[PDB]
Amino acid sequence: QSMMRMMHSVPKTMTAVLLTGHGGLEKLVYSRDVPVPAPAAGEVLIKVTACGMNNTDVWVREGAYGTEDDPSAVSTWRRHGNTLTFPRIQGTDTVGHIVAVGEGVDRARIGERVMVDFSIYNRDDDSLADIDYMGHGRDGGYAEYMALPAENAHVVATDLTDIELATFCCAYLTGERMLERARLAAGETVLVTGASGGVGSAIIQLARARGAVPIAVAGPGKEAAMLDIGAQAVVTRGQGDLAEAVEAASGGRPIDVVADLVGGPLFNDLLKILRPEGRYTTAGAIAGPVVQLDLRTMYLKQLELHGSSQGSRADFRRLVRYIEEKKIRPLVGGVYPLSEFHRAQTDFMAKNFVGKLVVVPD
Amino acid sequence: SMMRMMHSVPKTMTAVLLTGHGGLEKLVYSRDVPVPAPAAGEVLIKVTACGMNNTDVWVREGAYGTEDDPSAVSTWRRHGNTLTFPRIQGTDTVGHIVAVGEGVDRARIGERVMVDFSIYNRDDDSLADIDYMGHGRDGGYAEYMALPAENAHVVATDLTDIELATFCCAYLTGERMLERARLAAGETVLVTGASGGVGSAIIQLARARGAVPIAVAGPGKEAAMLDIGAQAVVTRGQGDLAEAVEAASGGRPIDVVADLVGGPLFNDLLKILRPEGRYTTAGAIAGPVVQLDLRTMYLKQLELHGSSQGSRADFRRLVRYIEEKKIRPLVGGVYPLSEFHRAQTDFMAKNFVGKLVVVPD
Ligand SMILES: [Cl-]
Ligand SMILES: [Cl-]
Repeated sequence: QSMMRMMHSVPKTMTAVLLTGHGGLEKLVYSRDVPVPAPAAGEVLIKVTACGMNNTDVWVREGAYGTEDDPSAVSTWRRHGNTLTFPRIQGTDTVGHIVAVGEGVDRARIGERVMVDFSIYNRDDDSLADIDYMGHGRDGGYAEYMALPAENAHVVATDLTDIELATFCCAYLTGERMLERARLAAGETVLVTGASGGVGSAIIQLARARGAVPIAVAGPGKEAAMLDIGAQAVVTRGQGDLAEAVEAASGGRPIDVVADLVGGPLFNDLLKILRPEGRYTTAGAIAGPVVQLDLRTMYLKQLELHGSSQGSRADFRRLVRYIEEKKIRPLVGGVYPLSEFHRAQTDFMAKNFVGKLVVVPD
Repeated sequence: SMMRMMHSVPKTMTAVLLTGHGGLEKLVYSRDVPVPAPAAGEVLIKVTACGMNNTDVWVREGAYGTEDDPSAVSTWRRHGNTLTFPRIQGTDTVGHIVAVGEGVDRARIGERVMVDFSIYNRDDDSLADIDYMGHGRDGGYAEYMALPAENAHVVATDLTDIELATFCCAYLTGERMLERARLAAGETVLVTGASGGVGSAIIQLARARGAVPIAVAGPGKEAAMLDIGAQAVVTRGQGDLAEAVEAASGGRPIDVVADLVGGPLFNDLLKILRPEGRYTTAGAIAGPVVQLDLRTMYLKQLELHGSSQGSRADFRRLVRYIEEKKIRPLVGGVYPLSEFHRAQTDFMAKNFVGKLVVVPD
């Protein structure tokens, strides 16, 4: 109810799931007396109400990004500026309520429901060369409270639940950038692999949002779900030749863009399917990331391959705008209490669900 | 005199024939090849020079492979085989119009022309259905060649016939690479296989456009690279490349990599490229099949572009570059058509700089 009580209900210690080093789930410790951060100059402090799970959670913990010299070495994604320090609270897709504010900040902001932009840009221009993110370079949302810069706490003009709002920021920002890098236009066709996953699903929605035609490549039993989120046609990964199946599901239209989230043994086939002068784009490869590329296929077909992470401020604004105009919708695949993080991430890794899993403090 | 000229054009000629896929025994020097009659909209030229390109060798070998098998025997056009044997190869053709076909001005006879090897196959500027002369159609390794009239360009230059046979395939390819990588004035390009055709072309073309080229080349080729406009030269076989390039540039970042080598250099090239950088290729002489770490591409926000040949607009610009003397010919050797096996043996070993030229006789 009251704003004053809220301001003074903020405890000195809190509950949080801590990442304590690289390795397996046992490296994630549920702790009961972690210092509540104090908002520095230009920061707010939010009471976390929801936080959405992403692949980067898992890969950062495993150290599964490899290095340029050794693709199987353990490393965080930030290969050249390691800002990961242990213990670290992970969690990128944070929603909460501002309960405290730091030095330069308007005290009128207290009480606001905010969606966190997880991005640390590290530049004033629109370059993505030095990016980092909350949950990697700085503590994230798998805790009861989180500090973050005021500019990053967005008030969204929407009637959605805190949980619903927590589904968007990492995967949909990443989705948008991919679609922007590939220059996907109204009326074009995008083939989306890993379509039932975080980014996959988002791209299907974001494709629709900009007037494009998505065709999902989905696991067995996930077809009807892909249709539900706006896919034009679905191709089941299991059986058949992919190229034939894509041909039939497309009804003949050539594939302008491939959005790949799987990679691995699928990669070469996607380059085969892609129309000449077509564009390939990726921000993750779950199957995975080291592929055999026949340069000749790339240049005889006049192809572009694009790799992309996260997104720009303008991309984020557009995402906020999409949420507000309801051009995309939240996909809640399940909800887990913070106290049951191990169960949450096990379920997360299995991927026997659609859309996104959300972690709530308790 | 005028009548004499209508009938003085021989009915047979000599030409090097590609008879099938294989080694050099597939190139038969033949003295009795029918001289093509020019069809509607065509000219017939007396070839005086023709430049050598990697495609000659690769089409001969069928070393393009297939989508399903990277090492199957295959010509470059994997989805429309217009290569029929015997074929006369040779892309970079210069000559003199001796005859004109059905809808074409008689006045053109006597003109000195540079052949545009491109078969566009579309009205628009899409390269999706391209072919070339010397592959889809007979090329310039012959005394005479027929071609569409509009692909026969009178260039406004005092350049020698041999000099002019330096440009069209490698420089069109290079232009497109730069176009596809969006290389802007002030930006730095790292060019590998820099002493070869496309390599050298890109060095010149980057300067033509205000960019700063850094050459990666063979041992003892530093001086030749500087002479054709390279800012700095890195010598390929002496130390870590990233460190060498580091030292070679001002420490300044690499915006674009133009790669014609691939193979063992590929992953290294991706390391060196600045985040948000652009990689562009049209051939990989040291190995076209490479292991790519998608993580490197996506964490670094990279683009990779594959490109081949170029557009009509790209070609017009090339002519302009030649006329305005913004680029110059790099003749590395001239060879007679009768000694083709020697010419290609030299061509394949790359112990030269610039382009190799085959003159009939
Ligand atoms: Cl990955
Ligand atoms: Cl190649």
